[PDB]
Amino acid sequence: QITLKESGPTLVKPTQTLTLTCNFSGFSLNTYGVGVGWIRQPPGKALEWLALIYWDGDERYGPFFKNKVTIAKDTSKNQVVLTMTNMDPVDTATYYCARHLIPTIFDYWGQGTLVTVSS
Amino acid sequence: SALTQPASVSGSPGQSITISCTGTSSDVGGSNYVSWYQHHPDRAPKLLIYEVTNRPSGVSNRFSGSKSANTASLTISGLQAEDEADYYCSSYTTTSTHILFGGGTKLTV
Amino acid sequence: PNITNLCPFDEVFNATRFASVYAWNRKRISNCVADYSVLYNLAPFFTFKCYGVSPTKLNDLCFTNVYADSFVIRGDEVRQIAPGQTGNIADYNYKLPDDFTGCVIAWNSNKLDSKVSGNYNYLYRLFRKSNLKPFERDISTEIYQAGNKPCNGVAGFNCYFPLRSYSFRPTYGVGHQPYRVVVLSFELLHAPATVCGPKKS
Repeated sequence: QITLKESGPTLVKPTQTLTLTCNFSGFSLNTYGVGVGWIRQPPGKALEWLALIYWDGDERYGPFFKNKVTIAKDTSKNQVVLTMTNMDPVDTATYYCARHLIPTIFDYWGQGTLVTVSS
Repeated sequence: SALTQPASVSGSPGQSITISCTGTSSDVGGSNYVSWYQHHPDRAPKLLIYEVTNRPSGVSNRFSGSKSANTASLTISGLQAEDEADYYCSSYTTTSTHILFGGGTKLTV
Repeated sequence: PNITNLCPFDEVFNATRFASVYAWNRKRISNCVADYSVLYNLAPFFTFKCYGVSPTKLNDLCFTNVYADSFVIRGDEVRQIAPGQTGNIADYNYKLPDDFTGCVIAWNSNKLDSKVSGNYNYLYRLFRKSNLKPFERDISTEIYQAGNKPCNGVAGFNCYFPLRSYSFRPTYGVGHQPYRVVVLSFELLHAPATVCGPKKS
């Protein structure tokens, strides 16, 4: 069945670089049209759009975090990887990986995971 | 961001209520592919509106949508305690491909 | 007559990727039994226009051979496919003969070929020295010098790359979405026919 899962840490130091992974089951990213995007939401406010990845190696990042985020795919393992740098205590948020289509912006949202920045 | 939404709207169960999301003429204006999601406390979000007055399979036909000159609005009829959750509006924007809508939590009495 | 094999229309219409306009691919259809009902089965066709024959009487004719040409073009140029028209897509990419006979089909496809901020893998020619004769395909991308001074090496001042790229987003209005176009060509009743519909001989 179509399922989304996330895997990563919970306590990240400010100097460290956050890494996170998402696994999808039910289709392949190689198919023409489907994309995979990442959504973060800091507690007390709304969600946010970080980045998205397409089938043929097209990359679109957030307009304000071009130099900090980096995502990649591995269709042989059905994994997508996200890496971010310069942790700051405001980055405490719950993260989700979701499907992306041109007509419908996001269809299947994952369960996600909450991550905090501290000592 | 340049995109906002009213903080909270509460309505009596069994009566029609509508929650609105607002934007700007430049970023969204008269574009298309507007969307509406609901987020339950500690549960993954699911899609409810993907096109104007359009819903995917597993239909819950009570919910309805509408688009006005610079805003959108989702109407719920026959409220229940299950409807009590957060509601996110969503749309494409020219300056960036983001939504960032605050979302108004639904309340029932 | 004797043969009975369904033609591969679904191998063209239901295809995933359509090539760029300057290098359109031609597919030959022969030795099959035609069926032009599933062609019209799709409702939202933006344009389905036939020049020589009438579409309602396509079920009782024999064709010597069929040719299909498929590509994707902008909406504003979808009217530059009828014979005798001029422009910047019918003069350098795909020109039709004046006595052309056949049917052209075109429909909107913004739901598939578009990207969130634009698609840069679709190309079209913009610079050329002369108009091309009908049904001619060009692939060379040599540095096209414009001014009197000869050019070489890299492009730049008055030295232009003879190609350009599109950009498809779900935010443009009607007239910029990628429209997919398929053109059929065939000749009528002069040779042993290989493509024929159901007959009453």
